[PDB]
Amino acid sequence: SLATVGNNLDSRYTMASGIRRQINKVFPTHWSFMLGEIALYSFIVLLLTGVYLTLFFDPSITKVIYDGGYLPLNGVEMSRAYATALDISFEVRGGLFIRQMHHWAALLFVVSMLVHMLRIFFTGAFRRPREANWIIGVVLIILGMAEGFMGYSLPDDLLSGVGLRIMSAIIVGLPIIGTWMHWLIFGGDFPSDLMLDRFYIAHVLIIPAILLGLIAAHLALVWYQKHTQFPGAGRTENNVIGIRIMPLFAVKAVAFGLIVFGFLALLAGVTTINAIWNLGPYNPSQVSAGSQPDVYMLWTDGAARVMPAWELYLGNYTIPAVFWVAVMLGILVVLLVTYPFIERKFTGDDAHHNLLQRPRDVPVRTSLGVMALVFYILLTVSGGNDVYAMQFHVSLNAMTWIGRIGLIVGPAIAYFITYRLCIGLQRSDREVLEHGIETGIIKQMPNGAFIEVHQPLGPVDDHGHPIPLPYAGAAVPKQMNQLGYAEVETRGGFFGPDPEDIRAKAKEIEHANHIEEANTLRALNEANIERDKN
Amino acid sequence: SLATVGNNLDSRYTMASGIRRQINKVFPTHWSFMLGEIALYSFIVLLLTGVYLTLFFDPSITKVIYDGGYLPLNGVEMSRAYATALDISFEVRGGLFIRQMHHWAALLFVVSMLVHMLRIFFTGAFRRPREANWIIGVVLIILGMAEGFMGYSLPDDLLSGVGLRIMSAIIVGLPIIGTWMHWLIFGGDFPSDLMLDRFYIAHVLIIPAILLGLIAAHLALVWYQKHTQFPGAGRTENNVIGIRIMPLFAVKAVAFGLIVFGFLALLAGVTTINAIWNLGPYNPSQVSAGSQPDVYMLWTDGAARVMPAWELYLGNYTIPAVFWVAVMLGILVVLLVTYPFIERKFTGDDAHHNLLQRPRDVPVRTSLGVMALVFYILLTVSGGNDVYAMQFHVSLNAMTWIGRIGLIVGPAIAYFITYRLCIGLQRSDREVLEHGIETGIIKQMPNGAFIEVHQPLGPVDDHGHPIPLPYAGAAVPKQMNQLGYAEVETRGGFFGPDPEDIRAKAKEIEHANHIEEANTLRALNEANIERDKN
Amino acid sequence: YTTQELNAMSNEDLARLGTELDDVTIAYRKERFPIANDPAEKRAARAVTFWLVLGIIGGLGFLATYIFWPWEYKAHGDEGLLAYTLYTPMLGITSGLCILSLGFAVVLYVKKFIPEEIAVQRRHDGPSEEVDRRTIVALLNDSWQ
Amino acid sequence: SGLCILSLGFAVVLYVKKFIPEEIAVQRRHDGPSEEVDRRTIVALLNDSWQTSTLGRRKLIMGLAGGGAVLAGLTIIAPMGGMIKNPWNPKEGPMDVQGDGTLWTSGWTLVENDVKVYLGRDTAAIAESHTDATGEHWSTTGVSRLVRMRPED
Ligand SMILES: CC(C)=CCC/C(C)=C/CC/C(C)=C/CC/C(C)=C\CC/C(C)=C/CC/C(C)=C/CC/C(C)=C/CC/C(C)=C/CC/C(C)=C/CC1=C(C)C(=O)c2ccccc2C1=O
Ligand SMILES: CCCCCCCCCCCCCCCC(=O)O[C@H](COC(=O)CCCCCCC[C@@H](C)CCCCCCCCC)COP(=O)(O)O[C@H]1[C@H](O)[C@H](O)[C@@H](O)[C@@H](O)[C@@H]1O
Ligand SMILES: CCCCCCCCCCCCCCCC(=O)O[C@H](COC(=O)CCCCCCC[C@@H](C)CCCCCCCCC)COP(=O)(O)O[C@H]1[C@H](O)[C@H](O)[C@@H](O)[C@@H](O)[C@@H]1O
Ligand code: HEM
Ligand code: HEM
Ligand code: HEM
Ligand code: HEM
Repeated sequence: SLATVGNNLDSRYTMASGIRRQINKVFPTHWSFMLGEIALYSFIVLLLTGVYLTLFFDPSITKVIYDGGYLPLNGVEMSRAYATALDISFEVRGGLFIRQMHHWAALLFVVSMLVHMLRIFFTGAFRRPREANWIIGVVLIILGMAEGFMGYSLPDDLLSGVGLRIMSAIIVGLPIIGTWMHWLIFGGDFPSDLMLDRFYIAHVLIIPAILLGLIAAHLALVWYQKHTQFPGAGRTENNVIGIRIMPLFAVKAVAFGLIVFGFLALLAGVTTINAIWNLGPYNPSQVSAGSQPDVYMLWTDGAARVMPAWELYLGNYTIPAVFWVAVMLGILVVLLVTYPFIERKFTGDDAHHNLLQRPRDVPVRTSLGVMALVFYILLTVSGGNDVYAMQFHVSLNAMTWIGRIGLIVGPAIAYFITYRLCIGLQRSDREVLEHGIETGIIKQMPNGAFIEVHQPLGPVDDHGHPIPLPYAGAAVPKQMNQLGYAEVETRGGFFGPDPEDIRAKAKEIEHANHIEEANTLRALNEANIERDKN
Repeated sequence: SLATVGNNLDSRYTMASGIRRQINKVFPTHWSFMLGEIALYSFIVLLLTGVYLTLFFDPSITKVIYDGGYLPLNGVEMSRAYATALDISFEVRGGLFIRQMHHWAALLFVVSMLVHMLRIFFTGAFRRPREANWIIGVVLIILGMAEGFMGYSLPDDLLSGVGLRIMSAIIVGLPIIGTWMHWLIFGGDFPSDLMLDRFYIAHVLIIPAILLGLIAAHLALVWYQKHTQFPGAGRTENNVIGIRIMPLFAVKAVAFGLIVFGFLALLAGVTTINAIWNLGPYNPSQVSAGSQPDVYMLWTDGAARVMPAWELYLGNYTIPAVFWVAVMLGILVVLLVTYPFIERKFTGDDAHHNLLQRPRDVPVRTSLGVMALVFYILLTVSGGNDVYAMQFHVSLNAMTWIGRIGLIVGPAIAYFITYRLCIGLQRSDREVLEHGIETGIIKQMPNGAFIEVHQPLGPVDDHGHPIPLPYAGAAVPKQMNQLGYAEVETRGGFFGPDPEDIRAKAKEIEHANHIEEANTLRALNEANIERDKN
Repeated sequence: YTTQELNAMSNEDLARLGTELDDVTIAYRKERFPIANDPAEKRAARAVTFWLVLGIIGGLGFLATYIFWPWEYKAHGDEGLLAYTLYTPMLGITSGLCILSLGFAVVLYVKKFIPEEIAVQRRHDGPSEEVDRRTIVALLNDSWQ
Repeated sequence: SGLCILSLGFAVVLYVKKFIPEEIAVQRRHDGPSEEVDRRTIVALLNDSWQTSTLGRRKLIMGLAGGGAVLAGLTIIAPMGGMIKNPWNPKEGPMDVQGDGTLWTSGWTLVENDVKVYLGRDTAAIAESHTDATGEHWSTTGVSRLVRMRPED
C-alpha cells in the first residue's frame, strides 16, 4: 500500500522528476569532505540540548539567598542566573549530563569549523566560483565564537564575570565612541540589570537565527554547485566522480551523524566541563589565578597580554594600550575574510576552478597557512601562559617575551620549513614517475654492483630507463603494497579457512572486478582527452 | 558598472534561466488574493517589534520593590517581569509606542489569518491539490492563538495572571494524568518558579521558529501550485491569467506591505492597548469584573461559561464539568482541520480543481461556513458577556441562557437564511443571462403596455427575446453602468476643460484599447474550446 | 539558437522570446498614454508628488518629535501633563503619516504610470510524466533490492 | 548513552562497506556562465520592465521617492534611540555607596559629602537558617558582612 502513498504525493506536487535528480546527485568520497558534517551535527546537538536547557534557566541578575540542592553553597547571596544554573546541575535528573553535552558540543562545533576552514584553505576550494561560501563560512566562525562567548557568560559565576568585566572595559576604552557604546550595550555602568537579559536573548534567539540562516544558505549553495574533487583518474573539471545520494551517501551521512552524537554523549558523562559549583557568584573584588576564557576566545585574550604599554596621551585625552589590540584583531579578521581576493590579486588567476589541488603543489599558500596557524597558536598559548608557566616550570615573564618575540620569529621559521618541505614532497613525487617505485629489493649484479629493483608505472623503452610520466595533480604510489603486492591470498576467518572451491572461485571474481574497475578509469580518461581536444 | 556586476554573478551561479522563471510567474489579480499578505506583513512587524522588546524585558518572577518611571506603584512589591514591562513604557524612549505596536500587530495577525481562512474556505481553494496548505494553515492559526496567549501573559499583571490561573486549573482538572501533566508544565503548584521562563522561552523561540518554518513551507508550496483563480473570460483550468511578478506584482506587494506597516504605526500611537499600569501586580486573591483573556481567546472562555454543571462522580474520583469544554473545543478543532476530507466524502468529488468557485454556487458549504461563524461569534460574545450585560443593560443570567440556547438555534437559522439567499443570488444571475440587463427605461407602447427595456448580453432570435446564455461560473453584470454606459466623456482637471484636439484622440485611443482587449479575451476563449474538444 | 540570429532580434523581440520560454504570453500590454505632452501626465505626476512631499514632511515630523518633545512621565496635576500624554499619539500620527503616504504614492504610481498588463501562463500539474514516474520507482526499487 | 548511539553508528557503517555494492558514478557539471540565448533574454526582460515603467524620465518623482524611503527607514529604526543613554548623566536619586553611576565616582566619593566612611573588612558571613512553626527561612538580621578594622589587626 506504498504505491498509493506515492500516487497521492505525485498527483499533487508533480514531484517524480524533481526528486529523481535529488537522489541521483553524486558526491566525491574523501575523508576530508566529511569535516563540514561534524560542524553541522555539533550544531544540531547545540540547538536540541540548548532548548532543553532553557526550561530550567532564569536569566536574571536579581540577588537571592540560595537554598537549593548544593548544600556547600546554601545561605550565600547569588543572582537568579547562577542559582538556576546550579539547579540544572544539582536538582534536575540528568541536567548536569545535558549541560556538559551542551558545552562539549560548543567546543566541538568551533573546532569542527576551524578544521573545515583549514581543509577549504589548503586544498584551494575557496576559488571561483566559491568565494561566497568562504565569506559566509568566515562570518559563521566569528559568530560561532561570539555565540560560545555569550553562552559561557550566562551562569554569572566568578570565572565568566571577569570575562564580561574585560569585555566591557575593552569597549569603554574605544577612542571616540567608547563610553557611549558601553552605555548602549549594557544599558549603563557594568554590571547592569538588563545585561544578562540582552546576553540571553542574543544567545538563544538572535545569533542562532542568523547562524541557522547562514548555514542553510551555505548548504544550499554547496548543493547547487555540486562539489570540488581532487584531480584523480578519469576526473575532469566538467564531471563529478563519487557516489549517488541513495542508497550510499544518505546512509553514510546518518552513520557518521550517530557517531558524532554518540561521542558527544560519551564526553558529556565521562569528563567534567565548566564546574561552576567550585567557582562562586560573581564579585567584582575577588578573582582567581589564570581565569582564561574558552579555547576559541584565547587568541583575543593572548593578544592583550603581548601588546606592550603603548598609551597615547593627547591633550586631555587618552588612547588606552588595549586599542592597538583591537586594531590587530581587526586586521586578522579582515585578512581572513578577503583571502580569495588577495590570492587572485597576487597570482593573477581568475579561472573557473572545479578541481582541487594538493597542499604540496601550492607551497606559498600552504606556507602562509602554516605561518598563520603558528600565529594563532602562539596567541592561544600566550592567552593561557599562566597555566603553562605554573605546570611546566617556566618564568611567566619569559612566557610573555616568548609570545612577543615568537610572533615575529615563529611565523618566519614556519614559512621557511613548510615551503622547503612542500618542494621536498613535490620532488619525491617526480622521482617515482621518472624512475618507478623503489621496491627495496637490493640485489647484486655479477660484476658486484648493488642495484635496487625499480617498478615502472608506465611503459619502458629498450635501455632500462623508462620514459618518465608527467605530473597529473594526483597522488602517485610510493610503496609496493599500495599496488596490492602484499594482499592476503587467504579467504576465511581467524581459526579456520574456507573450502578450496569457494576460495579460488572468490579470488577469480575479485581479480576480474578490480581489473574492470581500473578499465572504467582508463576509458574515462580516453573520452576526456577527446572531450578536451574540442 | 551594472553590466559587470551581473556578468560576474551569472558566471558563477548560472542563474539567468532560474531568475527569468521567477520574474515571469503570473499571479491572478483579485482583492481577496491579498488577504494572505496582511498576515505575512503583520507577522514581520511582530518578530521585528518583538526583538526590540526583548532588550529591556526581564522574564523573572523574583519579587522586588518598584522604584521607576511610574510614580504611582512606587514602593509596591511586584515581580521582576512586571517591573520591567512597566519600565519599557515609562522609562524607555518610545517604548510604549513599540509595546502597543506589538500588541496591535498580534491582533491584526490573528484577524489577518481568520479572514484569509474564510476566503480559502468559501471559494473552495482547499480542494485538490491543496490540502497540505489547509492543514499547514490551520496549524498556523492555532499556534498563532497560542503564541498571542503566552505573549500577554508575560507582563505578569493582575489581568493576565487570572488567565494563567484559569489555564492551570483547566489542566489540573483532567482525567487520570491531568495532575502529572500540570506539574510537568509549570514545574510544580501554580504559581511556580520557572513558569514565566518556560513561557518566555517558548514565545520568543519555540513558537516563532515553528511558525516561521510553517509559513516558509506554506509560501513555497503556494509558489509551486502558482495560485488559483475565479472562472472568467479566456481563463481555463490549466492556465493563470493575471500579472507578472515584475514590474507589477512586486511593486504592488511592497506598496501594500508598507501600507499595513504604516497603519499599524498609527494605531500604536493613537489608540491605547493593554494599559498594564492600571492593573497592578498579580495577586491570587484579587480579581476584576472584566477578566476576558483576549479577542482570539474569547471563544474558549465563552465555551467555559455556557457549559452547565455536569460533573461525573465515580467513587474516589471525579470528572470536572470543564472536561466537557475541553472535549467540545477538541471537536471544533478536529472538524476544522479535517474539512477537505469530510467535504469530499459527502460530495464524492476529488478532481484536481484549479478554478475557484463563487460562494453562491456552493450553498451547503457556504451555509455551513456561516453556521460555524455564528457558532464562533456566539462563543466570542459569551466570552465577554459580562461587559455586554452591563453596557447594554441585559440580565447576565439572560446572557448565559442566550449563549446556551443560541448555540443551537442561532446556527440553525443561519443555515436556513444563508442557503435561501445563495439560491436567490443564483436565480438573479440566471434572469440576466436569459432576458438581459434590466435597464431603467419604462417605455409605454402605443397600446398602453408599460415595458422595461432589456439589454441582451447575447444574440437575439427574431424580436428581442435573447438566446439564453449558459452559466459560466463568472460574475454576470447586473447594471448598465457595469458596461460603461455611464462613463464620463469629458477629459480634463477639476477646473481644466482640456483642449478638444487632445481630448478627441484620447477617447479614440481608449476606445481602440478596450476593443483590442475584448478581442484578445474572446480569442483566448475560442482557443480553449477547440483545445477542449481534442 | 546561434548567436548570429540573436543579434538579429529587437530589444522587444528578445523579451517576447524570453517571456515565451516560461510558457507566458503577454496579451494586451498597453502604454498608459501615447499622447505628446498631454496635461494628464502632469496631473498624474502632481498626485504622486503630493503623497511624496507629504510623506517627507511626516518623516521629518517623526524625527523632530522623537528627539525634541517632553517624553518623561508626568503625574496627575503636574504642569507638563498635557505635553507628555501627547508624545505617543504624536509618534503614531507622524510615523503613520510617513509610511502610509509613501505607500499611497507607490500605489498611485503603479495605477497611473506602469502599463496595463494581461499575462497568461500555462500550468504544469497532475501525475507528472509517464517516464519520470516509472524511473523514480525503478531507481528507488533498485537501491532497496 | 555513548555505548548505545556509538554502537548503532558502527553497525550502520559496517553494513555499507560489507553489503551495499561498489559504485562509481560520474555526473556532468552544468555551471559557469549561462547560455547566451537566455542571457540576452533575462537582461532584455529587466530592461523592458525598467523602460516601460517610465521612471527614468521622472527626475522629481524618483528623487522624492529616494528621500521618502530614506525617511521611512530612519523612522522605522528611530526607536532604537531608546537604547541610547548619556554616560555622564548621574543616575536618579542621591549618591549611594556604589558612587554616582558615572566613571568619576567610586563610593569612596561619599567622603567628600562629609560622610564618615570606614575601611570595611569582609567577614564573608552568610545567611542563618531558622526553623520554626512556620517552616525554615534564611535570615540575615544579626549578621554583618563588613566589619570595622583596627590598625593593629
Ligand atoms: C529549493 C530550496 C529548498 C532551496 C534552498 C533555499 C534556502 C533554504 C536558502 C537559505 C535562506 C536564505 C536566503 C537565508 C538568508 C541568510 C541571511 C542573509 C540572514 C539570515 C536570515 C535571518 C536573520 C532570519 C531570522 C529572522 C528573519 C529576519 C527572518 C525573515 C523574516 C521574513 C521576511 C519572513 C518571510 C519571508 C519568507 C520566509 C518567504 C518564503 C519564500 C517565498 C516562496 C516567498 C513567496 C512570497 C509570497 C508568498 C508573498 O506573499 C509575498 C508578498 C510580498 C512580497 C514578497 C512575497 C513573496 O516573496
Ligand atoms: C513529556 C516527556 C516525554 C518523556 C519521553 C519518554 C522517555 C521515556 C522514559 C522516561 C524516563 C522516566 C523518568 C521518570 C521520572 C521519575 O521517576 O519520576 C518520579 C516518580 O515517577 C514514577 O514513579 C512514575 C513515573 C511515570 C512517568 C514516566 C513517563 C514515561 C511514559 C509513561 C510517557 C510516554 C512518553 C510519550 C513520548 C512522547 C514524546 C514527547 C517528546 C518522580 O519522583 P520525584 O520525587 O518528584 O523526583 C523527581 C525526579 O524523578 C525528576 O526526574 C526531577 O528531575 C527531580 O527534580 C525530582 O523532582
Ligand atoms: C543606519 C544609519 C544610521 C543613521 C542614524 C540615524 C538614525 C536616526 C534615529 C537615531 C535614534 C535617535 C537619535 C537621538 C535619540 C536621543 O535623543 O537620545 C539623546 C541623544 O544623544 C545625545 O544627546 C548626543 C548626540 C548623540 C547622537 C544621537 C544620534 C544617533 C546616531 C549618531 C547614531 C547612529 C549611527 C550609527 C550607525 C548604526 C549602525 C549600527 C552599527 C540622548 O540624550 P539622553 O539625555 O541620554 O536621553 C536619554 C533617553 O534617551 C533615554 O531613554 C533615558 O531614559 C534617559 O535617562 C536619557 O538619558
Ligand atoms: C558552521 C560551520 C560549517 C558547516 C556546518 C559547513 C558545512 C559544509 C558542508 C556540509 C559542506 C559540504 C561538504 C564538505 O565539503 O565538507 C561545506 C562545504 C564548504 N564549506 Fe563549509 N561549513 C562550515 C564552515 C565553513 C567555513 C568556516 C568555511 C570557510 C571559511 C566554509 C567554506 C566551505 C567551502 C568553500 C565549501 C565547499 C567545499 C567544496 O564544495 O569543495 N565552510 N560546508
Ligand atoms: C552556536 C550554538 C551554541 C553554542 C556554541 C552555545 C554555547 C554555549 C556555551 C559554551 C554555554 C555555556 C555552558 C555552560 O554553562 O556549561 C551555553 C549555555 C547555554 N546555552 Fe548555549 N550555545 C549554543 C546554542 C544555544 C541555543 C540555540 C540555546 C537556546 C535555545 C542555548 C541556550 C543556552 C542556555 C540556556 C545556556 C545556559 C544554561 C547553562 O548555563 O547551563 N544555547 N551555550
Ligand atoms: C500565517 C498566516 C498565513 C499567511 C501569512 C498565509 C499566506 C498566504 C499567502 C501569501 C498566500 C498566497 C495567495 C493569497 O494571498 O491568497 C496563501 C495562500 C493560501 N493559503 Fe494562506 N496564509 C496564512 C494562513 C492560512 C490559513 C490559516 C489557511 C487555511 C486554513 C491557508 C490556506 C491557504 C490556501 C489554500 C492558499 C491557496 C490559495 C490559492 O492558492 O488559491 N493559509 N497564503
Ligand atoms: C509570533 C507572533 C507573536 C505574537 C502574536 C505575539 C504576541 C504578543 C502579545 C500579545 C504580547 C503582549 C504585549 C503587551 O503587553 O502589550 C507580546 C509580548 C511580548 N512579545 Fe510577543 N508576539 C509574537 C512574537 C514575538 C517574538 C518573535 C518575540 C521575540 C523575538 C516576542 C517578544 C515579546 C516580548 C519581549 C514581549 C514582552 C512582554 C511585554 O513587553 O509586554 N514576541 N507578544
